[PDB]
Amino acid sequence: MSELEKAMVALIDVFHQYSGREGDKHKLKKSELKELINNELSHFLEEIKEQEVVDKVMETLDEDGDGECDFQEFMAFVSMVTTACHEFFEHE
Amino acid sequence: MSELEKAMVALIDVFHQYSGREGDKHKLKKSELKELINNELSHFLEEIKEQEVVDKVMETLDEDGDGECDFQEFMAFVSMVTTACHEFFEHE
Repeated sequence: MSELEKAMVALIDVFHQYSGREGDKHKLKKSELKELINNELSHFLEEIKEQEVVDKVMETLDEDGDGECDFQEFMAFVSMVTTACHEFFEHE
Repeated sequence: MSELEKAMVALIDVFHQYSGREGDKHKLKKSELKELINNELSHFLEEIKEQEVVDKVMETLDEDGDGECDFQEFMAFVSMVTTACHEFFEHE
């Protein structure tokens, strides 16, 4: 019930919004996952510095090597890109 | 600016709320991280089923083996516990 829970459920709210047309399976492809980064991580793109960290992400996604990326892989790639900005707390 | 961004910043808002007394370093200990699970993941605890997945988490945290857990390790342990409930979308 804390403010965080409100946002925890939101994450599902938005992850389902994109995959609500069928949701038949429970897997996401890198090609569609990237597009999600273009409209979901485009705002933080300004507050980043280790451009070389994001550079390896766009190469790690393109190098899915698995044919299908699950939600666990989305919560990780989302963290690296967010944590990529060392000391994000210093918002300025 | 999407509803998700609002929650992305919230995550930082709450992660900083606990570590605002000093924030001198940027590391979190497992002993204090666990306590965060007791007041941050206690709500979803009801919507879980793979009790054996959470069981290994409480053992993985206690087995930090690293002396200090960073924020990247918190976004991962938080995902497994959340994703532990296979098909969380089926909220009922």
